[PDB]
Formats: sequence, structure tokens, C-alpha cells
Amino acid sequence: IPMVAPLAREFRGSHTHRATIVTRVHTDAGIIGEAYTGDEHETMFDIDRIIHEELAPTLIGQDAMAIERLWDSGYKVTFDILRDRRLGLVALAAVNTAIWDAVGKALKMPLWKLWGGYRNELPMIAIGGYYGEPLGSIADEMHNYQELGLAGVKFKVGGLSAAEDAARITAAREAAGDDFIICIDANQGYKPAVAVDLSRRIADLNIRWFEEPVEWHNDKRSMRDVRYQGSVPVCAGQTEFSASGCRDLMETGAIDVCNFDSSWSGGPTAWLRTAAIATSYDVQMGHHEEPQVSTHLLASQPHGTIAECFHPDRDPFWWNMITNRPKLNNGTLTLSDRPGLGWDLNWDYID
Amino acid sequence: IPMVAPLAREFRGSHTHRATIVTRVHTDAGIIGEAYTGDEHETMFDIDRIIHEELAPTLIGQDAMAIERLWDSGYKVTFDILRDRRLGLVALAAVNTAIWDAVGKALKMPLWKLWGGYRNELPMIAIGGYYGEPLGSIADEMHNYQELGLAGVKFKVGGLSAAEDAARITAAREAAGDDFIICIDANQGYKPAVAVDLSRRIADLNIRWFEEPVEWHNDKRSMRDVRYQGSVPVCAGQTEFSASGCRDLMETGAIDVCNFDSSWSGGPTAWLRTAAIATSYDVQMGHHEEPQVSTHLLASQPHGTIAECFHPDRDPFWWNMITNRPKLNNGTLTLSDRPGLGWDLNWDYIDQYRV
Amino acid sequence: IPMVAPLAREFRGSHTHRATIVTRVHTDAGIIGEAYTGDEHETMFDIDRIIHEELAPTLIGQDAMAIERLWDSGYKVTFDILRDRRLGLVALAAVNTAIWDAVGKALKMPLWKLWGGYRNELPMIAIGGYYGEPLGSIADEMHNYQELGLAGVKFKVGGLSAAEDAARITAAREAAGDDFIICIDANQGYKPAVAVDLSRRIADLNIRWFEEPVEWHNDKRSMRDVRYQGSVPVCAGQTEFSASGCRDLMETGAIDVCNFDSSWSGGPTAWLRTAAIATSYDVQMGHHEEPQVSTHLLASQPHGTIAECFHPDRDPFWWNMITNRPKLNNGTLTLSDRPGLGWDLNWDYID
Amino acid sequence: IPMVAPLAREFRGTHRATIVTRVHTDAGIIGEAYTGDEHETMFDIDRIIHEELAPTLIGQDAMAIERLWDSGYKVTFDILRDRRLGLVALAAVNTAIWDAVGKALKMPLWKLWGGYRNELPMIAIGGYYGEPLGSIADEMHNYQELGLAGVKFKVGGLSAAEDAARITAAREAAGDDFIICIDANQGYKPAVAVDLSRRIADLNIRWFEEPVEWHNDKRSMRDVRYQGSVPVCAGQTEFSASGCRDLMETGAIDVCNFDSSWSGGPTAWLRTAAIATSYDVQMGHHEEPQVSTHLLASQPHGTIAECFHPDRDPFWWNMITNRPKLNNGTLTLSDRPGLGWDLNWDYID
Amino acid sequence: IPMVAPLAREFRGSHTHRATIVTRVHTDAGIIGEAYTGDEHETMFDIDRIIHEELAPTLIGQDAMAIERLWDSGYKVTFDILRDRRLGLVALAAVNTAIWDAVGKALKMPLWKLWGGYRNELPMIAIGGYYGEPLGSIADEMHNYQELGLAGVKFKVGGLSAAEDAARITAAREAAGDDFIICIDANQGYKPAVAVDLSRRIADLNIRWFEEPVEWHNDKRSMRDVRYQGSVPVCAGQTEFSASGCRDLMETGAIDVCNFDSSWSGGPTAWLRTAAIATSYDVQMGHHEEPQVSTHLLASQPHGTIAECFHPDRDPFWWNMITNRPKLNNGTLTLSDRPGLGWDLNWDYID
Repeated sequence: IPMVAPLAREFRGSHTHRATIVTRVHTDAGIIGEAYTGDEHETMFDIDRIIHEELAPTLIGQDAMAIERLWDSGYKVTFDILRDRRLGLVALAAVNTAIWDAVGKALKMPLWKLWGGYRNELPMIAIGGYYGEPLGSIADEMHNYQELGLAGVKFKVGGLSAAEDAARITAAREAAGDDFIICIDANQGYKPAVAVDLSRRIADLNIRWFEEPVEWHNDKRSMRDVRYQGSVPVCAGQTEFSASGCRDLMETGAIDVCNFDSSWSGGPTAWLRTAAIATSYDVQMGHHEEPQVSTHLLASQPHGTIAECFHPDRDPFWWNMITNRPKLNNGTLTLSDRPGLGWDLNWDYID
Repeated sequence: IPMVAPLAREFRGSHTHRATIVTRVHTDAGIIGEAYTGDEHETMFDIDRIIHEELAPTLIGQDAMAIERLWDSGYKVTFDILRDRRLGLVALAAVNTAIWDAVGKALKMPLWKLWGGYRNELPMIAIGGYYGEPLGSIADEMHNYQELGLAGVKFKVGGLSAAEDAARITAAREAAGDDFIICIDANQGYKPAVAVDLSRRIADLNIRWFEEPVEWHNDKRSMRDVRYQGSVPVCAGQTEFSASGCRDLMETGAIDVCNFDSSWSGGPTAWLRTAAIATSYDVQMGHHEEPQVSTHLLASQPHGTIAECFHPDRDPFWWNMITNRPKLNNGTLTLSDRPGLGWDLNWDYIDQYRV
Repeated sequence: IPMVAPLAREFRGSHTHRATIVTRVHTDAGIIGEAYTGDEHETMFDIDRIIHEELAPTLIGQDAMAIERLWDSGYKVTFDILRDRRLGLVALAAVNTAIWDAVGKALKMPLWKLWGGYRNELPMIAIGGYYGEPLGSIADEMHNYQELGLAGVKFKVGGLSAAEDAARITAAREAAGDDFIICIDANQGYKPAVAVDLSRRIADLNIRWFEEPVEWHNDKRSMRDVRYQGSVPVCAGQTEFSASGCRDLMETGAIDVCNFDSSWSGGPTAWLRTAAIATSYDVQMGHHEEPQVSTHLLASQPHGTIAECFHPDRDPFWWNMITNRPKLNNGTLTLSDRPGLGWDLNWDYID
Repeated sequence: IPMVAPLAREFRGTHRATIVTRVHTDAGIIGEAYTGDEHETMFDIDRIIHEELAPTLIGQDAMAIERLWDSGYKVTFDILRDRRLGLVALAAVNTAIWDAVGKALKMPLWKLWGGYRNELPMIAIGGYYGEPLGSIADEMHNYQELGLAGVKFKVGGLSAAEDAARITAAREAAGDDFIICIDANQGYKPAVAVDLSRRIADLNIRWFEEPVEWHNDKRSMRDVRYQGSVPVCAGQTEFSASGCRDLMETGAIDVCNFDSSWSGGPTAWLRTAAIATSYDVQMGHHEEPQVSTHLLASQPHGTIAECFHPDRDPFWWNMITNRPKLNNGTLTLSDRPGLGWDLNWDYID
Repeated sequence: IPMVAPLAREFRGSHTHRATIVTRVHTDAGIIGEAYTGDEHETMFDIDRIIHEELAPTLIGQDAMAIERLWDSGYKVTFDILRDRRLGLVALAAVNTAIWDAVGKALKMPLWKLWGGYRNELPMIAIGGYYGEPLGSIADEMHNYQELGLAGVKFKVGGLSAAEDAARITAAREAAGDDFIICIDANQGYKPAVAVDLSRRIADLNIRWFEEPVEWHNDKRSMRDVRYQGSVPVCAGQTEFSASGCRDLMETGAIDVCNFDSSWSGGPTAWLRTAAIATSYDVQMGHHEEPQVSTHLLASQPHGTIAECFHPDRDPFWWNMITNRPKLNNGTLTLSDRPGLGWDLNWDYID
């Protein structure tokens, strides 16, 4: 199926702001592959430019079925020495996502199955527990996510001290009950000793995992210590650039869960390689937000964990962009059989 | 001490069965080295062929005293790339053990001493806790073991959820009291996360060690993690083919104790290499089953731990094969000064099950 | 700022004994660099011989300002194949510390500031808890240290069973109360299993760190395990000959704190290098004894920890050698703004 | 010396862009320096310098380097932007502070940072594809004229065969006594890089900089190091001392060219240097000669300073009016305090 | 067989000098285990002292047949944290070797065979090529070693540039011809770059191995590099304190041959463990000098290489202390069936 044209529409919404780039790739057949990815702002147009003048050229007229070849060719945009490597990886991820959506449709295959079809449903939690209580107190916020029918939450920490953040984590546990998944994300905020201290303080609250517990410079070796001296499993990966970066994390013994973001690292083709390596290390797979694509990627794997999304006011793109978004049935989301990503977009909202 | 002949006597005995080969190395002096090794059944005869057709040629007429020269030549049988590598290892181990017995007798030295002589006594446990209670309830099984003089038990697990298995281990601990050693064996049965769950659940039960907790493909690194995220020491090495494999285990930080099985990996010569490696990594040595050889090996090393055997039902050989077997006295077994393995084989028994 | 002469003044003092070599480096200016370092009794004269016959010829006439150059040529004394490598390392440190004291003075800069200037105040613990109770019972001793203004103690262990030594530590904790710092020092006396056992027992006594828990031959890896299987952080680095040796310790994941001794392996120049290597591994810096120098080294670093000393009956030097010794204030110490090491040696004592 | 103010003067000469950072003190001392070559993000890094860094410095003791550097380090914690922005803003401030404390102490940085030596060879970065500076032979001779010690020849863009030919040419034109480092800019496939390395084993190449693709450089360039014939150099792409420790721990490099203006300033660069000594790796430095000359000179394992042709980099040549004269490709630093450079305010405006 | 008395006889012979300790372990049987170990001169009486006051107490009345037990008990002497660890290792080694000779005699087994019996025949080379040419010119020296029947020489280097040393090595190869083994030893004298350069320079002279090429501090990694960037095998280990240290050199991929010295690190019991570690690493075994002991250690091992001795003028102890050295034939030495080390010491030379 030759490709005829890749177009891209730019978004922006407030709540400070949410942006994304809808990418579509029309083919010589009647199929149009589409997916929106990346929530990037200040660099949204340098990325859109990379897609039209750098990636577009090596795609137009190519067989959309030979993904390895196309991906191999577009992977050169990550070689530019003068710009932030992410601009090339996010652009590449955008085209790789839209293409994959096209191939699935052309094979009449939902992406969760084309990628392995381990299962068509998984739990989904919400990223909350933001400092400042912009969503109310931990009690109200936690109960709101339950009413929404979510499986659990990715509670934010890393801003206060072990003791203080330990209270907040405890408040959540008590408000939601034991029948709620609770993960904690530090965003690389703690120094190794603080994170260990915290890890031990909540050893009894049943925390799913401690996401990016320590500072950035030596996170591999440091979260490894937090992992072996702490009481809760460690998760990371979103900050890596490629599969090689997630492998190094795994080799260092720093993680239990890898949350490599495909929208940030070159698309599903890159994420599926990380996925395969995770099996050889017995490491579970996760995915930093991006529900529109994580659900399929995760579900498709025997080691996939949970899917993540934000509160409707934190992220409008997932609650409005999709009109056929499955109903949360007791925390778990079941993917349909609709080929590709199988999503129905909302063009009135798009504009 | 020239090599005149190798006699092989394999035999099966049902309890579903117990098999082994008895190897005998005759010498031009009066001496006759012998020992029974391994528990191969379906491949037993392939191993027999490797022994007489591949190993005997390099032994007959050679100086049994130059064990390294002999081991070096025979090691090549493990090079065949079209067969299971274990066949060559079990063959090499069988003959190697026999020779050591011969040299022990020629030197009028009991192996536990000729190999080191750290001590001549050590505790022994029984491998039990089988699912299905084939030996009675957990309680009855431990009591039977204590009354038999055993030091403790290597309890089976790896077949249920962390909750279930933890409950089963409690019973065992609860039924035997504190003066009893308790190790657990999952046989590579759990997924890392589950192994860790269990490990922490039995943290206050004084569990000697968690043997082979995780699945086979990534066992080294995964059990490494069960070792640092869990609460109990970890043991492995039995599934390794050689000393190198064990070294990787120790270099990975996977084990606290290595249970390299000599009968399965080239005999005492290779085991002692592994045990030497173990000392540089401060890893304690253990040995999976084979009490007729492990007692000497483990007793000779400064870092040796405990020997293992089964219930007479599970394994009839240890109890019926040896005649001058020492009486278990309150968990420990002390070796005599009898040269070599110093064992007295019961040929009425052997003759009864020869094949 | 050239060299005019190196003066050495050896002396012993009995309580087995306390020995040390005072070194003075004279400049063409009116400045004299001086410092006492070590505690090498029997090999004392051997060291002074190295200082005079091997190092002096590479310093006289040279510029003291070029620390890196003088160091690089002096390090040759560590190459001798026929003697303990410590001999050459101690001699190089003896002159290296004095030289630093000289440029410190010639720059009107107190060493803690010249070497980084992170802070100018830090806690100090006493190294006691000796088997045989040479300073009374554990209760009397901890109190004796509290009355002196010390922040805590580094308790000696490594000689008895985990249970016994665990009771000993509980005694010190129970006597001092919670507002006291407690570290334990095994001096490479335990087997890993015993160390991990002990570590779990004292888990509720809030131990700052477990210094050199295991036997020497496989210490790196063995203590890494006591770190991941145990409950308290591990410290080591004094037994190491160089920055590289401390790096291995760090690369193995063996330590939480590196206590590399400036005086035992080259001097401040080597110590500072190890400190930089530690920042890269999120490892904190400590320093085995040598308060007359450790205070300046540790105070300058952002990851610096605690300074250490001995009871006056154990080490008369730190307590009698310095006439302007800083005052302990509820466990803390503060350095003046005086150039170099800023110390006033009591010559009424050096005799 | 307390901070009284930090002034930022950025300018532009396909382009050259830098920020001249100046740190005013309570005394009459002003720590100044220009650092890095950011053009697109220039104004964002300038903003980080005044809105995020300035507050942590005004009224502080410039002497306590560790303390100041330690609080300004958080500019690198922002998860929503290139990490390089804070890193660059931090280097700018840290570099200007060093010159200040250097001037306050009457010490030239090359000596204050160690003072191993005051002289070192300097090579130029050239041999650009397209021959913008003329044929290889003429560009080599041109650098010979200028008295440079050698060149850092660009490669990584053609076949092992072609680049080897280009590199040979250079050897042919320059002679034997001329340093020749090659630079791929992470452009080769491991296999191709070994091929090139082997082919040039007799041209006496000083080192091979960033030979293989970025994604797995550590392990990959390490293989080039062991399967090839010439020493490998990398580090400029690392964000920190830790990244550099990794290249070293992996056995990837022979020389580390960590870039000071790019990763936090001299305070960070000197940490990577301490580390390197423990691995016996030599220290190099990606361009920025106005700062690298002192850093490298001060270390016992220092190697070479780098600069560009007057056509490619006007700043070094036009801004500092008292650049040392080259002698057989070697450069001697003066005893002037701090960095000792005298900017050209005419050119600045 | 019980031990009744450990007798030591200090040895001092001028050439600077050769010193050694002749240790004799007496038993209630006829047997007397005897041997002379290492070369310590000034620390000599310290070592001798450690033997009588620290080790003899743990041997008298004991069973010499229980080596592991005895060795494990003697090891504690290497625990003294206040003195060069070598003193205890050398004392431990003296006692251990003497005991092995006793058990070999009690078992009527020659050690080479009791330790393995791989072979009773191995080649021997001489340590030579000393700077200053005190043993004549290179050619003269090579021809000397050949007329003596030696199989080769261990040529000294590490003092000059790669070029000049490459020529010294060239002179030797050219004076000895190809029928000669040529190993080189830098005694940790070069910098990595210079050693690689020298290694690449001599790639055609057929050099058996490059011994301790680089400086001490980071020798493990730095020699791995010499090994992979150079052209000749690398040998080291004699500078290591234990088998763990040799295990580290192996895990780092630094050597091809391990020349761990028994008389310097705890004796045969220790060296045999290192030998076993070495087979799991496909690394060959060597032995820094001590031919009176190494001949048996190396021959017993299937991966043993070459025994080393000195020129009669560099060391008279191997040529005069052993009244019954087998004669060199075609550069190889052949061991007899005499129990233990099977040597007849020259008591004339001893008194």
C-alpha cells in the first residue's frame, strides 16, 4: 500500500496547556492511518517541520508494510548533532504510530493483537496527587477516581521529605481502601537516602512501584540502591532515549518495571524492541501516560502491566479526542476489535 | 597405581523409581575403587556406553594417581555437540568418583580428610515437603525426620501462591520447633515477584535458605533480585554444567550458597574447583543430594554447610546400599577413618536389582 | 612561591602509643607550610627517610603553587616494589598536606574554603567502644563523650557474635539516648552472614553506618551484600591505597560512604579526587581519623559527612597539639577564617 | 567576594552565537567569560541565567564555589525541557565565577586548578565536507601556516574507503610532524568504524572521536577500541561526570573530551578529570579554547586544546585581543589572573 | 600425624642480598616437613616472630593431615589491621609449605603429583635482562642462559621508551634465536599508551607474555586494555594478596597468565585455589620465581606454564640450596618420585 501524503494538525488547550500533533498518512488504498502523540508545546512546530521536510520525503511512495525499512531510514533524524535528540525521536514516533495504525487497518487487525494479542484488557490508573491540591484533598481526589471507575492512581511525590510524603501516601491508601492500585512517582526528585527512607516508611501500604525515585545524573546506579535497600519495586524508562538506555537500566538492576514512552522514543517499533528485551530480564512493561497507544502496546504483551491517563481537567485530549473510548469496567479497559488503534476522533473538538 | 579395569553395575529399584550406576576401578595393586553415582534412568545406558567406549580407553593402563592428567583427557567426552552435555558429565563424574576412592585407599586416607579435613562431622537434612503429602501431613513428616535423627529439612515449594506456600512452611516450622533447620526448594518454579512475596512472608521463621526460587531462562539475575529484595539467603548451582556456570552465579551476586552437584557435573575434581572458587566470593558450599559423596566433599571444606538425603521411601539406596553407614546423632553425621569413601556396599541388595 | 627547605619533626607519645610526623615546608617568602600526619610508629623513621631522600629533591627550588606538578613527580615513591606501598603513600601525603597549608596561607585562604567551601561547620564523633572497656563501661563512656560536646561515637565491634555485639550496641544507644549519632566499626572482623545478622538486629537503634563489616579478601563484594541484605548503610575506603581502589568499592555498589584516609594514601590531592569520584556515584564522603585535616576536607564538600576523633586518653595529639582547636558545640565544629589549615601547634608540647 | 550583579551580553556573527557572562562583585572584580555556541535556544538559556540562577547568587560568597554550584544545579531538574539549557546556563555562571575568584586570588586558572603546566599543543577542527576551506592539502598547509599543531579531521560521512583516502591525503600534505585526530560525530556503524580504524593504522592517527552511532556508543565504540588500531575519544555528548564515568567504566575511551561550556562549567569538568585519572583516561575538551586551555593545562593527564579556522569561528580570533602566540603548534598561557583574556569591546558591541 | 615443633632458621646471603626462612615442621612420626619460602630481608625477623608467637600455637599437638582446618586457623594472622598484610601472608605461607612437605612425606607422594599429577616435566626460564647490564651485554647474557640449559628468559623492561625497549628486546631475540622463550616484565613501569606501543612494536618477535606492564593504581583495567590494544598475552597476579584479587584480574579480563606467588600469599593452599579459579576462566597459571616450590605447583596443573629461576649471580638459593636439582635437558626440568618437595637442602650453605 503506497503512501501518498502525511498531514499533521496542531492542537492546544488550557486547563498550563495541552498540545499534541495529530498525524495522518493517506495511502493509495482507501486507508488513512491516524494517531495523535506527544503533548509537546514550545517545540511543537520544530517537530512538525522535521516530519514534513525530513521524514515525509523518505516516505511518500513507499510501501507502508515494510516498517523496519521505513523506520530504519527515518531513524536518521536522530543523528542531527545541533538539536535536542527528542525532536527527532518524537517526530519519528509520530509517523511510526500513524503508519502502524494504517497497517493494522489494512490487515484488518486491531493493534493489540497484531503486536502479540496477549490479552485485550488491562487495568488503568490516573496520574494524580499533584502538589497544591489542584484537584482537592487526597480524600476527594481519590474518591473521584473511584467514581470514574479507575483501577488506581500514580500519586506524585518527590517534593517533600520522606516523613511528609509518607503521610500523603498514607492518606491516599486510607481514602481509597486496599482495593485500589497505588503507584508513587517522584520525577527524579529525591536523593538516594531520602527515597530509601520513604520506600521503607510505606512498606506496609502496598505500593505497586516507586517511579523515578532519584536525581537524574546517576539514576541507574542510585535507583538500584533504592530498589535493594527499599521495600517497594522501582520503575523507570520514560527518561531514556532508546532501547539501549532501557537495557542499561535493566543491566544495572535498577528496575522491576520499564515505562518507556513510545511517543517520546521513536514509536511502537522502538517500544516493542524494549518490550522484547524486558522479557530476557524478567522486567515488566509499563508506559508513561499516552493511553491512546499504551493500551494496545501493553495489552499485547505477556508482561504488560497497567495503562495510565490523567484527570479530565489535567488532560482533555484523552477524554474528548476519542468518542469510542471504552467504559471502565471496574478498573479494567477492554480494547475493541476495531483495526489499528481503532479510535474515533472528534473533529469538532479538534478545531 | 596402574589401571586394570572398570566394572559398571547399573540397577533400578522402585519406591517412581531409583536408578544409578555402580562404578568400580580395579588397580594392579590390591585396591578396588568403587562408588555409586547419579540418578539417571532413561539415559542410564547411554551414559554406560560413554563410560566404557569413551572413558575406559584413557584410563586402563594409566596411573590412577595422576587424577588431573586423567580428568583432562576424559573431559573431551563432554565436547560432543549432538548429545545432551549431561551425559558426558555424568559419565566423567562416575569414573572420577571411583578413582578418588581408589587413591584414598592407596593412601589409606578417608576422602573427607584427603580433600581438606576441615572437619569429619556435619549436620544432615532430608529433602521433603512434597505436595500431595505422600509422606503424611507436614506435621507427621517433620516428626518422622526428627525422630530419625535428621538435622532439618529442605521443604518443597514453588507450586502454589505465595500465600499458600507460606502457610505450608509455617506448619513445618511450627510442628518442628526452633531446633530444626528449614530450607525451601522451588525447583525454579516461581516468577521473581512471587518468590519475593514468599521470601518476605517467611522472614521471621528462620529459613536457612531459598533454593532455586525463579524460572530457568534468567535465573542468575532474577534470583539475584530475590536475594536483595527478599529476606532469606539464596542457593543454586545444581542446574549448572560446570564450575564456570557457578562462577557466573557468584559474580552475579545471585547466591549465598552454591549446591553444585558433583555426580551431575564431572565428579569431585570439578566440585572442588567450584568450592575453591566459592571461597574467593565468600559463598558457602552445599551439595545437592548424593550423600554417599557430599558428606566427604562438604566435610572437607572450611565453608561446607550441610549434607542431604531423603526419606527411605523417596530414596532407598542411601539406606540399603551402604552397610557401615554412621548412625545419625542429633542432626549430625560423623565420618570414620575408613580410607576412600569408606563405605561397605550391600551386594545382596545390588545383586537383587541389577539390570 | 619556591621551596627553600622541608623540615621534619618526629615524635612519639605514650598513652600502644601515639606517634606522628610533623612536616614543615619553607618558602622563599616568609611562609611555612606545616602539618602533622599519619600515626606510623615502627615505620616512622623509614617514612622520614623517604620524605627527605626521595621527595625533597623534587620539591626544593620548585613552585609550591603547582600542586599537580609536584604531586605527579612525588607519586613515584609509591612505585617501589620492595616495600609496603603505604610507606611511600604516607610520605607523599605528609609533604602534600604541608604544601597545601602553604598555598592556603599564601592565598590568605582557609583550606576548607579553598577546597570547595561548601560549609564551615560539621559534627564530630568519637571513636570508642573498645573491647576490654579501657575507658570504663559502655554507659560511662557514651556519657563521657556527651559531656565533651561530641556529636556521637563510632563503636568498635567485629570481635564477638552478632547477638553479643548487638547487646553492646543497644547498651550504648540506651545510655546515650536518641539525640546521639552511632556508627559501628568492625575492622573487617565478621563473615558476611554474621554482619548481616547483626545489621538486622540493630535495625531499630538508628545506626548511621556500618564501617568495614566483612573480612578483607572479598570485602568489596561481601560488604555489597551486607548492604543489600542488611538494614544499615555501609562505609569503607580507608583500607584502599588509592582513588581507584575507592572507585571499585563504588563500582561494586559496596558503600554508602567512602572513608578514604588522606594521610594514609597520598594526601588532600588524592582525597579530593576520590571526593569527585563520589559525587558521580551519589556516595557520601567521610574520613578515617586525622581531624586536623579531615575537618577541612569534609567541610569543603557538599557530600561531606562527619569528622572523627579519639578520647583524650587514646589520642593526646588532637587535644594537646592544637592550641586554637575549635570548640565542640553540642556535637558540632566550626572552622575559623584563618589561611591554610589555620592551626597553632603547641610547641610547648612537641617536646 | 559577594555577588552584586550578573550581566549577560549575547551576540551573533551558518552562524556563531555566544553569551558573554559577567559577574560583578562587592570588590571591583568582574568575572567575565563567553561560553558555548547556542543560537536557537540562546534566549532561553539567558532567561534561566537571570530568572533561575541570578537569585541563587546575588549577595553570596563567590569563593564558596561548591555551595553556589550546588544550589544552581537544580536548574537541571526541570523535566519539561532539554537538559542542556540549565546545563549551559550553569556553565556560563560557573565559568564567570571562576575567573572572578581567580582574579581575587591573583591566580591564573591554569595554575589555580592544578598548575601541572602552562603550555600545550593546539589543533584546529576542519577538513569539512565540501572543502569550504579549500582542498585538503591547502587547508592542511593553511593550518601549518597558522602554526597549529595539527587538525581534527571530520569523517563519519563516507565509506571507510573514501574517508581513509581523505585522511591519507591529509597525512601526505602535512607530513609526519603534525597531529591528526579524526572526528565522525557519531556517524559510523561499528563495523564501518573498525574498517576505517584498520585502514589508517599507519598514518599515525592521534585519536578517533565519536566513531559510532549514538544509541549504543559506549559498548560499540569500545569494540572499535579493541578491534581497531587507534585510540578512541568521547565525552562531549555526555550530560555529566556520571555519563563520563560510564564511558570509562565500559572501557569505551582513551581520551575524554567532556565539554565544560555544555555540562555545568569547570566545576563539573574538573570532577570528570579527577575520575579520569583513576581510569588512566586522558582529558580532552570539545572546542571552547578560551576555557579549555586552562582546564587541560592544569591536569597531569591533559592533552590538546581545539579551535577552528578564523572563517568558521570569529570569536576566539576577534574577541580576545591577547591570545598567546603559537610556537611549533604549542601555546603558553600567561600569569594573568583568572582566565586572563582581554575581550574586544569594539567587536562585542 | 601430630606436630611437635616448628623450627625456623633465618638466612642471609650477600650477592644486594638474598634472604629467606627455612621452616621445619616436626611430627610425632619420623617425618619433618621442611622448606625455605620467599625473600624478605628487613621484615624477616618480624615474619619469623609471627610464626612462633602467632602460628605455632595453632599447630603444636595438631593433626598436620588436616590442612584446611589448620590453614583456616592460621589465616587470622592476616587480620592484623596495623601492619603490612604481607607479613602474615608470608608467615602463613612458610608454615603451609612446610606442612605440605610433611604430608607428602607421610603419604610418600611427591607434591607435583599429590597436587594433581598432570605431568612431572616442565620448562624453566631465567629472570634477566636487567638495566645497566650487570650480567654482561644482552647477547652474552642470552648465550649464558642457553649454555646453562635454560629454555628462555624473562627480560626486564618498563624503564625506557617503547622504542628503546623494543630494541633491547630485539637484541635478545636476535642473540637467542627462535629456540628460546621470551617473556618480558615491566614491573608496573609503563603508562598504558607506552605499553601498547611497545606491545605493537614487538608483535613479530614471538613474545610469550607481557608481565605487569602498567602502573599500579589502575593496573587491572589498564592492562586489560594493553591486552586488547596490544599484541602479546598479559601476565600478572604476583602483586595480588589473595585468590580474590586474582579472581578480580580475571573477571576484568586483564590477564592470560596468573603468576600468583605462593610463598608471598599464604602458600600452596592459597595458590591451588587461584589455580582452580583460573581453569573456570581459561586462564593459564604461572608463578613468580620460587622454583623450589613452583616446579611442583605448575606441573600438577593441566594449565601450568613455565617455572622461573634467577641467574646464579642474581640468586644463589635455587642453584646452591638444593643439593639435588634435576638437570636441565632441552630447557625442561624433570621431577622425581621423592615425597613432598623431594629436596635435599644444602645444610653446609645453611649453617
